[PDB]
Amino acid sequence: CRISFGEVGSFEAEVVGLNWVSSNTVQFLLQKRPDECGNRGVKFEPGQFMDLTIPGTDVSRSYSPANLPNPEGRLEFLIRVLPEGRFSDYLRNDARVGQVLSVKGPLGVFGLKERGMAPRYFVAGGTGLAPVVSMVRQMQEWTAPNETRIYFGVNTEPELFYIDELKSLERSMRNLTVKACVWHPSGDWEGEQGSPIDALREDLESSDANPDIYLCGPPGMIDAACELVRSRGIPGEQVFFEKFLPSGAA
Ligand SMILES: Cc1cc2c(cc1C)N(C[C@H](O)[C@H](O)[C@H](O)COP(=O)(O)OP(=O)(O)OC[C@H]1O[C@@H](n3cnc4c(N)ncnc43)[C@H](O)[C@@H]1O)c1[nH]c(=O)[nH]c(=O)c1N2
Repeated sequence: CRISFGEVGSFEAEVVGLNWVSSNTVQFLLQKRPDECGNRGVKFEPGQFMDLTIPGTDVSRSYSPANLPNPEGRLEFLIRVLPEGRFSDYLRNDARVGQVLSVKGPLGVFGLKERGMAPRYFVAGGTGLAPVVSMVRQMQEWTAPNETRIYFGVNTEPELFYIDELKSLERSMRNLTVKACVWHPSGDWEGEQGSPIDALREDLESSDANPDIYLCGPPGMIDAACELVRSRGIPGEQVFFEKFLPSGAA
């Protein structure tokens, strides 16, 4: 018998998916038990989030997964993997489609909180915004048909994408605003638009980000964005920041 002595809030997922959507990005779909397979019953949650190890080891980390508004069970994560790295090699050498991985983390992902009807900006750094984009659409389809602003950024871009996806959101409706990050990096960029988040610093000084500010990505957008706010003055009420994946956030 395997090890078992204290497991409250864990689920079982069968590795069947695991497709490479981008150069250093992959969408893993696991379904093997009630939670993210067939008995979890989804309906669009605040970016569901848990804690799991590649093969269940115990030295990985927590990742906010997303299924979609549908009572079934399908978790899809956007992990930034780098060929020859440390997780991408182990992902294909220990996370193939012939195994079982249990996810443990009856928790949520706090980063973007809409006040109902107000211009809010959510800047996600990277592709791990999968949960971000999921929760984003939920607000618009919920009762947030107002001005919903979203900030998307990463590296050079040739390795990333989803620009048209959010762009369509802006083209769709609800006073949407899409931010164009990246300048000329390559996948190691702390921030968004070429610069030390200086642009956002001025935005506070101007007007368009304060009431509700959502930050998703590296801890930098948290350190710098939080600094500009305290340095300038831009007093916010529904402002929130989250630390996910490497560089890509303010
Ligand atoms: C609530 C919450 C929510 C999340 C997360 C945590 C928490 C608490 N995380 C973090 C989570 O731990 C996640 O699984 C890891 O940070 C992913 O790192 P790997 O272990 O996959 O590293 P991995 O070993 O794969 O390391 C990736 C490496 O790839 C290289 N690289 C990155 N981008 C590149 C590019 N464009 N071009 C070339 N090389 C590049 C870099 O050198 C980088 O260090 C996350 N993580 C995540 O990725 N997405 C998410 O959505 C979330 N969400």
